[PDB]
Amino acid sequence: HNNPFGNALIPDMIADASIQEINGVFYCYATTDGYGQGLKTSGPPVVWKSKDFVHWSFDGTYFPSAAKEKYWAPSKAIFANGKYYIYPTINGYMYPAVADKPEGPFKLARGKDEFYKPFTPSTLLQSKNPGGIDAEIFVDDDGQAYVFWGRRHVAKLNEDMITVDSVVQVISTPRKEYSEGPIFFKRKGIYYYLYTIGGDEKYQYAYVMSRVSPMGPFEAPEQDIISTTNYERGIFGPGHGCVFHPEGTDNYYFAYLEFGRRSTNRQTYVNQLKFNEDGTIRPVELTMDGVGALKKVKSDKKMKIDTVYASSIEVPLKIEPMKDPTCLRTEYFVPSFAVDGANGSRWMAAAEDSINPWIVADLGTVKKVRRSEIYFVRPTAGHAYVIEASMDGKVWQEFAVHQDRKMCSPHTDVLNKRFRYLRIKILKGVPGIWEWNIY
Amino acid sequence: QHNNPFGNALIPDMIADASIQEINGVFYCYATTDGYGQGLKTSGPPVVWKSKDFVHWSFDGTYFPSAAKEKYWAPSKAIFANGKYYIYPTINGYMYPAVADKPEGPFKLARGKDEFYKPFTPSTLLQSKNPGGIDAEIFVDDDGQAYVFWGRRHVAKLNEDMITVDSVVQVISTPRKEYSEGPIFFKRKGIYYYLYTIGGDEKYQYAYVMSRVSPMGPFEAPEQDIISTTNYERGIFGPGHGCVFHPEGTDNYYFAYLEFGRRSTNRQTYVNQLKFNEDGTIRPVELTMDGVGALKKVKSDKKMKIDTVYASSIEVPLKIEPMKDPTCLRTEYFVPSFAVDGANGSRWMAAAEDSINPWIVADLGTVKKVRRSEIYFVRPTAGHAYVIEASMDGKVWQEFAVHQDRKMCSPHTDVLNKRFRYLRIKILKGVPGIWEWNIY
Amino acid sequence: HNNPFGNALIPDMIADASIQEINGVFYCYATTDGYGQGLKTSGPPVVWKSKDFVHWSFDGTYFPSAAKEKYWAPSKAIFANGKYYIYPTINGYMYPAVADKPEGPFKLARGKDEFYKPFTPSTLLQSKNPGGIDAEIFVDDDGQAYVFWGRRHVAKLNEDMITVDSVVQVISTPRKEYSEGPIFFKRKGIYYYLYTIGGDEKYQYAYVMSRVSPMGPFEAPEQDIISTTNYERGIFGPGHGCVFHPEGTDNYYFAYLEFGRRSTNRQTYVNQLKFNEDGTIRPVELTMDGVGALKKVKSDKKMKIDTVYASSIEVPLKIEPMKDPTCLRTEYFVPSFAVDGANGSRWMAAAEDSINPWIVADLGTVKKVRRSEIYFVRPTAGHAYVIEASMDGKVWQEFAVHQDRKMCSPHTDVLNKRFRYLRIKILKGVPGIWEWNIY
Ligand SMILES: [Ca+2]
Ligand SMILES: [Ca+2]
Ligand SMILES: [Ca+2]
Ligand SMILES: [Ca+2]
Ligand SMILES: [Ca+2]
Ligand SMILES: [Ca+2]
Repeated sequence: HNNPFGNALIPDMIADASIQEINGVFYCYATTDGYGQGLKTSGPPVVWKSKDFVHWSFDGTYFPSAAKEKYWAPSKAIFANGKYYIYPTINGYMYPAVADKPEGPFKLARGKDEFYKPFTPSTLLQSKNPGGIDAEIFVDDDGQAYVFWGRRHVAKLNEDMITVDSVVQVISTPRKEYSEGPIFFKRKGIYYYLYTIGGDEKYQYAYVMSRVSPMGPFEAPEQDIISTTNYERGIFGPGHGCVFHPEGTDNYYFAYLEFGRRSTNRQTYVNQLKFNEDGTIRPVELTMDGVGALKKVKSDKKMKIDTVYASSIEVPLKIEPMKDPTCLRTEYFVPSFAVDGANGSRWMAAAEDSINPWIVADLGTVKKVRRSEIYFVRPTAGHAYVIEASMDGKVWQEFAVHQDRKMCSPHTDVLNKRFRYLRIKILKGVPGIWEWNIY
Repeated sequence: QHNNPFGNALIPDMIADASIQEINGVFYCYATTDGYGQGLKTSGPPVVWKSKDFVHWSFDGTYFPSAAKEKYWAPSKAIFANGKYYIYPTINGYMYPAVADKPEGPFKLARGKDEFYKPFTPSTLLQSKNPGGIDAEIFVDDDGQAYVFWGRRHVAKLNEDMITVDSVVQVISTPRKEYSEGPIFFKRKGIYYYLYTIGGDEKYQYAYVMSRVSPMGPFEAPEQDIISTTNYERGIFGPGHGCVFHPEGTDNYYFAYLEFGRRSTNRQTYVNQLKFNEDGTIRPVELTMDGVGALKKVKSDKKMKIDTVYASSIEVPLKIEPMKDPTCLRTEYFVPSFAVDGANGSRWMAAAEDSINPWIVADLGTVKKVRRSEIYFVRPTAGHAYVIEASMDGKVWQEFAVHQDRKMCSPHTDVLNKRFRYLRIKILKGVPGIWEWNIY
Repeated sequence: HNNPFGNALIPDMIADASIQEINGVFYCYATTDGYGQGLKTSGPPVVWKSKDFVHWSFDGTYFPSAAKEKYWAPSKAIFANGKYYIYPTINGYMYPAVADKPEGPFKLARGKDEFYKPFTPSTLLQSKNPGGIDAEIFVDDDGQAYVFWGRRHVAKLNEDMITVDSVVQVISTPRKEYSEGPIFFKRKGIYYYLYTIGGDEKYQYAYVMSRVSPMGPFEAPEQDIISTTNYERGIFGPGHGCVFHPEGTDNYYFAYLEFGRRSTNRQTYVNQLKFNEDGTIRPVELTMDGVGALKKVKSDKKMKIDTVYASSIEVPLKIEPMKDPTCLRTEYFVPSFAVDGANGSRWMAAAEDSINPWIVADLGTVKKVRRSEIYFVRPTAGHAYVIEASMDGKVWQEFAVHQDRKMCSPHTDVLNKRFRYLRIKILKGVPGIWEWNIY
């Protein structure tokens, strides 16, 4: 029954999210988590898209040359010079990348389109020491671009979108710890600089404000902490994310990663960000409920599932804390979590059930089904599966067999037939499902 | 005291057909501007009044440059879609779609060249051979489907571009059959509400029907279907074309309506609460001219107590002629104390013969520190030129400010920050009268 | 399921289309292709009509004097002096023609209504050398008419709609090579001049804009190419066509020919044309799907056809490229292409089967069919056929005989008889069918 991870924005483990609206579609560029080796690897660069902010999907990678590298904290995609630029941190270093559209294909914008370790001459910074992470771009009303990065750095960025200015400043803040994940935006003539403090469960965002310029001078309000652990709601370490508003509106949203399952097993959540009359930010009221649909659109209504059952259920995961001894959560893996409408809950088969684990949705009666959409666990590594239908629960007809490990989510099967039961057998990939919708 | 039969109107001007809404934490009022003296042959220009608290309102200029000297009626609410704001006013008798980046404009025609000529431009909202119709009202349903409602019970879907009306036009069925205009449409707790006017002048009423199916029906009429009507006892005549709104994030609904006023196009707009019974039926509105006070807590300055006022002249009382109700028999007075009473329904007016530096003087009890003055003139959209002066004794006048050019705004604000006992305004151009004069 | 020519607008090979709405009915005036001798001949002058933009028809010719001439690239029909004027290129030269209605009959608007080679004194241009092709007419808000033609030429046109101004200008564009197929329109005070460059698969439309007058001065934006080959979608050489918008709407559409089966074997397609806030045109997103119905009209539902078969099937056509070696397609001619709802696909009988070629529709069982509408291949050359009906497909009964060619499309036969099998035997005309609908 109990789900401590609520309704995450995306049915995957993602962190460091950059969310924006481009041509009336929402885009979410993020670090893909869940790859099982802490900070030593990541998932590949993928972009999730949504017309409504509720139904999200991705197909393949947007950055072919970077597809096998460790990939962190992409910026927003920035439209300039007829192109889109993005600034991820690849094998620990920042690079400029460019494409004709936000879906890619992106290529390195400086030097050759290849990677080797520790870094190449293609790095964003061209100083002798080119270190730094977590680029954030701002283009001001006068057309001047700026790049912000980790440890409170900022510099002007040239109109070519790849040459950082030689004058680098460090922004003064009243909170002093190691900082990463800068967020910057301008609203009604006030510039806002948001910066992380702490890590793991102690992750917080604080901010400062300027009416002068994106490089300061800045001022700190009394109430300078925007996100922090909320014990009563069970929301821990609300860190590296972004601020966005849909195009043309004054409706601001704060997206944040959460501690999750520890280490790189984070999910991302969104809440409203509100301002006082004096222009100060109201500390965010954090929840795991999301903000619902941000555009009114038509969608097919999903079928009620009467019951679900599975070949096996993984044993509950008791998540060990890192820095907060009171952060004590347990994740269950029951079949009903595949169909509960919450992106923070998942069914997982038992690790020993490694030969065609399966799950059945019973619709209760025979019904006309249009299609199935399956959001598998670790979707960026791909899944091969079989989908079968039955009239009685015993006799099964194969509707479709997918032997390839297609890197996408959701996996959609068009059915248009009457049946009562639907079964998924997983052939390859991680045997779990975040969400399974039948229409 | 002298009697003020027009109480406390929402706005310090003559406005009708109001569309009031909260957008990004601020209230906006788009309306027909009345008080131009030629009945329905002309109107004032397109202006939008704004307020942070629903009590203090202001405007500056027009929001629709191309239409600023056209006859401008009955704008819709400003509708957010496709990253933009759309508005659908009735310009020289005909509906047009207009678009802007913010609710302040500048708005432009959404189709065709941004310009007007009579009787209509190819830019009209309707595109049938006869594109006649007035009083547009827009609804966007939870699924994104947009609809346009207009006079005589018309409704059609609107495309995602928000400017193309669908070829399928329906006529809403209602139990009251007479000429109707000023549609209001909204959805609350799964119920669709279609409110429509009946009558005109003092006989203006709102009636309504409801649906639980769709914005195009089918509709059901309740027994108690008249929601606004003349209240003889309170002296409130012909509560017609207005709107319904609720502040964002609340279930507090309000009904705004025009009132017969001084006859013809000399109407003002009033606001009262709108309430529902548990079954979703609308409770007939309890009309007052008292208003609903502040709908948001904002910081503002307290006003100075004025001790006496007097002027160069006072216009003779107006004995208002009824139109359709021979019992609607009112008189408006024009005394100087009406400039500072805190009611938007009352005004000082100089006599017709006093057209050369008419003036009014406020007398604070003693010498005090005076931060600023805010003047709401009569017919504010035609612009005013004035001189403000201050004095210690009522005899010798230091000039604080001089505005030889008409500025089309309201209020006119002048920072002094001096000590003074008396203030005086001399009016150089514009209608020589004042709804409200606030001194802080 | 393999039709590389998609859903063409018209069930015929047409190019250089001029499309418009007059009094609530859509008109398509075009070059008729598919006559088998390259640019040496064309089909005759025909106007296709449609009330919904989906079901199209013509009957005979609209321009009797020109009916046997080489006929290219008619302009739109322009309403002026209480009449309709059109400006086609006939045996290689432009001529003004005039009619009382858009259906014709049209006749030459100057001099004698007759033709001889190389040109007559009735030509649009009245200089000693009246050469020039591809007329496009614009009438501005002030009532001034202009004629645009090939190689970037433009002049004022007098209110008589036949006398071209002596002052002829050549429009300055950044791309300098051979151009034809001009398209001109005004939208919100901005003038748009679109012109072709290249040819065959290398056909592209480029453009310039003016805020001053139909004759300039003109400015080119950076993104000045608005149609070009889309290899991934298989759309090659999107050239000579038109822009139109239905009466009273801000919905602009771009119609274009494409390379098709090489040489004069082209079809026409339509997509939405969209604009940016700054007035620039967004490069057209080319597809072969069409834009569906642009008007609501009542029409009868087509009956499902259970199976189709024929006397023969032409061997697949392996289309050789012209200028682009990557343009590599194959056309099939299977019987199901006759009934698939796609104007880009057709059944064709084998060449050898020239005596009694036939095609059967098998409706699943016996049913009362109201009527048959047949869109033959090369309809402008005319068809003669018989239509039979059967219960079992062994013994047949004739339900209509048409011994004479008629030059129209579709060929309708009203039937109202119950049967399972409908058979068409083609007596004269090209033995092939783009579409065959039963109601
Ligand atoms: Ca970031
Ligand atoms: Ca779930
Ligand atoms: Ca209205
Ligand atoms: Ca007053
Ligand atoms: Ca042409
Ligand atoms: Ca076909």
